[PDB]
Amino acid sequence: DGPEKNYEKTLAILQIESEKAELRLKEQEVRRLMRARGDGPWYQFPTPEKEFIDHSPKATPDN
Amino acid sequence: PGIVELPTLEELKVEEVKVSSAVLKAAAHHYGAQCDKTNKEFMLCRWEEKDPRRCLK
Repeated sequence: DGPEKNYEKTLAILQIESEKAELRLKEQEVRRLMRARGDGPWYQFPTPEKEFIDHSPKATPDN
Repeated sequence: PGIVELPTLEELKVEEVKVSSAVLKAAAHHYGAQCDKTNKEFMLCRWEEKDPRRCLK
């Protein structure tokens, strides 16, 4: 086919690999920041549920 | 932390009933039917405001 086909294919391959490397580094930094301070969707450790707290009036008023 | 506030002996003084439990239980039904408005006002304030220091009146 000629040298231009291999040239442009190499450029496309390099762009794909560079974007993948950038995204991998971004993923590492995002995971580290989330686990350091959990504020995104990931590393959300559980907590006792609100929906099983009895809010009805008790036998004792001081509750 | 903060200083807990609580009323004094002068505002905790009241004319106590000084009446035994048996006579209280003998008069329980008519006492519960005569002034249930006052008792239910006290229970409503006691269960709404959990603080006993704001239901003394």
